[PDB]
Amino acid sequence: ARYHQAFADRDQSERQRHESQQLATETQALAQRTQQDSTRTVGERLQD
Amino acid sequence: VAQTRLYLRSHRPNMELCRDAAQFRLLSEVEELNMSLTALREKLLEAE
Amino acid sequence: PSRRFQLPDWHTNSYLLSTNAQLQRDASHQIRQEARVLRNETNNQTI
Amino acid sequence: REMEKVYSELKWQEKNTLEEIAELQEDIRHLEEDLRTKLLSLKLSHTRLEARTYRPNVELCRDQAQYGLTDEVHQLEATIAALKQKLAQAQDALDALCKHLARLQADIACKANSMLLDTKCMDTRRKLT
Amino acid sequence: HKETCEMDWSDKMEAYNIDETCGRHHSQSTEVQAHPYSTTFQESASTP
Repeated sequence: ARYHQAFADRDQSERQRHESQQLATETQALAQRTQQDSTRTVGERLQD
Repeated sequence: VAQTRLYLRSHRPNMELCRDAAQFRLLSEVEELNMSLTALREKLLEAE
Repeated sequence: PSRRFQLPDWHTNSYLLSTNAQLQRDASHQIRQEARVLRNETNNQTI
Repeated sequence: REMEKVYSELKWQEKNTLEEIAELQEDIRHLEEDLRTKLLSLKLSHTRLEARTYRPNVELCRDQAQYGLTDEVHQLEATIAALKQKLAQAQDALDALCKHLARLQADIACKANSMLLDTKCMDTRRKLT
Repeated sequence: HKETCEMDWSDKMEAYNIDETCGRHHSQSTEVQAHPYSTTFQESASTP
């Protein structure tokens, strides 16, 4: 049972690494896209 | 970045200040970054 | 346990942080006083 | 003893950085107000000159005041440019100060964790006596 | 009537200068500072 406890803790840890990696990548892409959209809108409001 | 952009756009004089699509994009950017920040904090707590 | 350090690096890091903070506070003070001088001169000239 | 000495020095530096950041923010606001005042003076000079251009024929003359108004307009433009440059420099300095404050805070937190660990070991070693 | 159009031109020029100052800012830009209350930076405005 103790070996089972250690193995399960390791498995939960590596699952959390995987999930955190996808969350960080998604948030970075989303922030870059929103900043580009804002800059383009500012340029259009300049030209009008 | 978005906070400073809103503060600088707030200084428009007399009639020129307007409810713009740029204003809508900036507000959406601010709230979306806030949501991403909250999720990233809860992931930091789970990692600890 | 890959990452390990040594004793003098800790002291050097603390000394480096203190020195960097002191120099940037001094630079900020200099910039503040130069800006005040510029404001006074420009106001006098415009009036 | 060594670790608590380092912690005390870190706390002192953090306090000084905080007060310096606040004073620099105050000076930045004052510079912005002076920029707005210079802008109002420029508007006044421009409207005075263009209103005085409305003189009728023959009387429309290059008097002594026109050169003074043009020279004043050029001086005000130079003043506006210099004030904008100094405002940018002040904002750069304040951003650098904020980054160093954040680094000092993180190092303070690490030192506090290490103090907690060492005093926990000291509290653990009482059974051996 | 020319003076009325002059006032309109002055307002448009100042909106232009403020919008260029806003559009200069980028991601790794050191002139950007924090400004907390976007609700206070938002003000009642007229439509484009």
